[PDB]
Amino acid sequence: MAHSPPGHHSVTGRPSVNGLALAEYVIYRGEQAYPEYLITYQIMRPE
Amino acid sequence: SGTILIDLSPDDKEFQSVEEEMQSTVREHRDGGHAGGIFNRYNILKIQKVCNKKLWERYTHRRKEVSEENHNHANERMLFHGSPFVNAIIHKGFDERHAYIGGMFGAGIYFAENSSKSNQYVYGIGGGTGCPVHKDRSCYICHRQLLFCRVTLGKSFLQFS
Ligand SMILES: CC(C)(C)c1ccc(-c2nc3c(NC(=O)[C@@H](O)CO)cccc3c(=O)[nH]2)cc1
Ligand SMILES: [Zn+2]
Repeated sequence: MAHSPPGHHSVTGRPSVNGLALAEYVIYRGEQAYPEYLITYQIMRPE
Repeated sequence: SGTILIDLSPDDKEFQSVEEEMQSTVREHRDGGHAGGIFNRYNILKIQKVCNKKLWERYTHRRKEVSEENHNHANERMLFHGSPFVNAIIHKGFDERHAYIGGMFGAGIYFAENSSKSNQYVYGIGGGTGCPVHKDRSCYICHRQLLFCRVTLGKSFLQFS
C-alpha cells in the first residue's frame, strides 16, 4: 500500500471527460473507511 | 470477529435513504455494460447495518487525527465500495489486502460516488469472469453485494482525468 501525496489524506479522481460521471476517491490507510451498510441486490434487465 | 449485521426493515427511514442513494447514482458506463452488466436500476434485496466496536473506534481515532491536520474538517463522505473481499472487510476492516496496487491513483483503496462504478468490481478487476455460477458479468439472477461506507478524505489531492 502506497502513501498519500505529501500534505494530503486522499486523492479525488475528477471525471474531466465524462459529463455524467461522478467522482472516485482513493485512500491509503484502511482506518480512513468504515463499512457501514452491506447491500444485497440484483441488477435489473432493462425493459 | 466482533461484527454483527442488523437487518433493516424496508419501512425503516434508514433503509429507504440508503436504497435511494444506491438507485439514484446509477449511470451508463463507457464499456457498454461489459464489466458490470447492462441495467438502469437495481432490485434491493437486503440492507444490513455493520456494527463492530473495535473497527468503529479505529475509524474515529484516525478521523480525529485527520481533522486536526485539516482545520477541524474530516471531509467525511458516504461512498460505495465493491470488491470480491466484502466478507473479509466487514469482519476484519479495510487494510492493504483490499487496495488495488495497480490502480490509476496508486496502491490504495478505491471508492465511488456512482454505485454502478463500484458494481463493476463486485466480481473483481474489470468484472473478472462474472458471477461464480454462470460466469456472466451481466447476470440478472445471482445476488451481488456492495458496501456503503463512511470515508474520511481530509485534504484530498485533486486529479483531473
Ligand atoms: C484488486 C481488488 C482488491 C480485488 C479490488 C480492486 C478494485 C476495487 C474497486 N475499484 C474501484 C475503482 N477503481 C478504479 O478506478 C481503478 O481500478 C483504476 O485503476 C473506482 C471506483 C470504485 C471502486 C470500487 O468500488 N472497488 C476493489 C477491489
Ligand atoms: Zn449468475
